Amino acid sequence: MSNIVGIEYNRVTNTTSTDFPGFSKDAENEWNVEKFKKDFEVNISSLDAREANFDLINIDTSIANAFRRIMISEVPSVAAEYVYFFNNTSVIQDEVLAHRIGLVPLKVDPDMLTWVDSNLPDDEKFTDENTIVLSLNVKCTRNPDAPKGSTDPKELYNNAHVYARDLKFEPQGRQSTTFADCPVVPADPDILLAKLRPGQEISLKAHCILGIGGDHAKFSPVSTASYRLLPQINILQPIKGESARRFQKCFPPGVIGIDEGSDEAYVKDARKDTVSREVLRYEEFADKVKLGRVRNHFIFNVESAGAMTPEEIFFKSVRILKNKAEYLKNCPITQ
Amino acid sequence: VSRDTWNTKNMRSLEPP
Amino acid sequence: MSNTLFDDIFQVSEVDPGRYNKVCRIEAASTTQDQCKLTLDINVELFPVAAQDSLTVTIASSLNLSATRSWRPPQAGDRSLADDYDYVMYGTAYKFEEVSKDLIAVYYSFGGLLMRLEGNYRNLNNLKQENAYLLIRR
Amino acid sequence: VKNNLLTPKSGEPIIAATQDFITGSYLISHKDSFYDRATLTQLLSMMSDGIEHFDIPPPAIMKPYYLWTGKQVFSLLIKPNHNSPVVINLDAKNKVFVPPKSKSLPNEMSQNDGFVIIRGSQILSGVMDKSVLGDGKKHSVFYTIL
Amino acid sequence: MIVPVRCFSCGKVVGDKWESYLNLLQEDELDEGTALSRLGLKRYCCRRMILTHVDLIEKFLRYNPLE
Amino acid sequence: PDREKIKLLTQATSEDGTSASFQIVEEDHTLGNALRYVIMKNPDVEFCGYSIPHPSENLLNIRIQTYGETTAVDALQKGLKDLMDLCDVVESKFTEKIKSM
Ligand SMILES: [Zn+2]
Repeated sequence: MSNIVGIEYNRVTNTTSTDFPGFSKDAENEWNVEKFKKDFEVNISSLDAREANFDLINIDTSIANAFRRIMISEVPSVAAEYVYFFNNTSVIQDEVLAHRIGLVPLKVDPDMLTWVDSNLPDDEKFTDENTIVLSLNVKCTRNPDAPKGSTDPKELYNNAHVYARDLKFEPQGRQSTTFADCPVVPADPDILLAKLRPGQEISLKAHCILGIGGDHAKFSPVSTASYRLLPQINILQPIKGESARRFQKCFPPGVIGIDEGSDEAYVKDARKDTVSREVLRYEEFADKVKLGRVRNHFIFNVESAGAMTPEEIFFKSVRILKNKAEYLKNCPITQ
Repeated sequence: VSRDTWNTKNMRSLEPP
Repeated sequence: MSNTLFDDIFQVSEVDPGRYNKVCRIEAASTTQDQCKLTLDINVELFPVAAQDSLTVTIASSLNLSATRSWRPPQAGDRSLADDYDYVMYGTAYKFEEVSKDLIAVYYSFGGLLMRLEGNYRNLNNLKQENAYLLIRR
Repeated sequence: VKNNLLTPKSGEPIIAATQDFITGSYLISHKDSFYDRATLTQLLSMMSDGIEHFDIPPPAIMKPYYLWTGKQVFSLLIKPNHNSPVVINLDAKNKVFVPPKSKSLPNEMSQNDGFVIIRGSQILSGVMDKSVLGDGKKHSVFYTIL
Repeated sequence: MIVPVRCFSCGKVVGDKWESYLNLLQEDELDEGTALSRLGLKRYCCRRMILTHVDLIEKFLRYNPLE
Repeated sequence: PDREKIKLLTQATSEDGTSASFQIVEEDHTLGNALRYVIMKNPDVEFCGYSIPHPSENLLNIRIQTYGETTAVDALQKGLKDLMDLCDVVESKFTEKIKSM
């Protein structure tokens, strides 16, 4: 047992932490930094402009899951909230178009907007520190030079497909200077917002405000933020010859390797392993292999929607956890 | 990548509305 | 010393997991006491038991030789029983029954892990009380 | 509802555990269920609203680890602390009860946890079944508490 | 009607991959599976969002009333 | 001075502290589970655990019971501070690794 999550053919064992005083007579594992500070490790496997893969090692499941939950549902992001239709003559209903525009992610960095206060009148609620205004003005006209038998609407008609790029930033007051170097643009500009035929027009502007993923999914800044426990494969007895190849076929191709000369099977990369327990259904490696998962080794994969970098999302999550802890500590307890 | 952005930038969005 | 209500060496006859993955009902006959049998449910994940091995089974009250009402573990450095024992459970003797003349069975429940102890002359040692620690060492 | 937990046609309890409640109770009271102190206290807090006092009993296993069984969890469910007056004594057969290995052996020595014994609100044997937490049985835990 | 902007389960943007998937199917033809894997749709939720979509808007536009 | 954030539930509080239920508004499993873990890593705490009484209410009742040494309020403050220190350590390690790479 002992920090390894047991992966069996019918059940999962040892999913709880058991690292607190009161678990045993030896009242060890009592909280102290300079012990967590020395044990804890961060290993960044990769870092991209939209995806981050990093390892949180020797941290608790509760803390790692707090980070994941905050990333998904508590890190703020800017999304369209109110869409004002001047004219929607297309076939898509206005409410559907508004939903799609809200689902479009904007490449506007937060901390450059202020949270909207709803305790104020609509005519004073939206400010320049508060809102991003994006306009969409697209009108479909039949292309007169359409090639013979050009069924494709792209050549048959002009502006027959509305894209997220068609949304244009309308700088308001300071926005003109604050967003001069970074004009608000859709993170994904090829999103097919709508498809129109000749005579159909779409004219709208959208008010994009800060929001919270827990409130509406459009405000969630991660396409997916999640972790997985590091898989552990223990080969208890030597497996060789052709049973070794059969053993190797029970894992993803680069997981375990075949030794040369030794001819035995050995674990080459347990990180590449999806825990499918395919080896646990064969009654010939039953006494030869032990599948597990390190309970406190987390492989975080953060994919940002496009507004911020995944490392910034993760740091914002840990800061949010710290800040709510600090706010609760400073709050006086009422009877 | 591999550059901090939180140290330089004031996290205004993390204030409580 | 005087806190031990029973103590014997048992030879384990059967260990069968009946639709269980970490608890086994061991059957153990006593050594030098031919009338003494033992049926015991044990977490074999914490204390693995095989067939035909020697077990020292000791029944003790007051293992350690506020009005907070919640059980508190003893201090780490406390000189107590269970230091010389691998596996310890705490339960209650909830039934005494006669199996024949000069032969009785005593039933303990260690949180649902049952134990049936069979013997003849223990009347001044085993009582129906919550204070009952069961200590097994190999 | 509290005054009509029994049907007047036979007196057997009719308000009782449904499917998932029965399954969760059985999985908790299953003999393989062991919980350390943190897991047990979280279970009790979920059992209450976090606004009930619980007197944590001594663990069923004291070495090498302090482990509580799920039957202790359900004993605390019945009687959370010393101030609660609910002292329940009950003998019941679970719906799947394979008899003990010998005809002479008592009913709680069943090969499976098929016989429930409760003494002083302390669950001593048996799983939390439908026959013990469901409707139509006058040996139910809730029928006895009522 | 039209391809949803995000996957229902993950929230990954799949509305910017519909036309690329169609072009992968038609121009330089691929299998649907490898065309989905080429676009980056690794998770089966994002895979089904594109694989099971029915583009009904192209059929609704045949009845455009303001030609 | 936010007096509506965390409240002591007096009906579920013992005499001379050492047992208390705290109701924290606008919190959920995120803070609840991390706080429960940290508080349980306190050697004086004998009982920690939170419950969200209803999904329709942004509410969180966290139950702390200690031995006679300290009080539940003391344990809760210590757990909050220790969570703060934990997040400090995680921030420092993450920033160092992001800078290095
Ligand atoms: Zn998806």
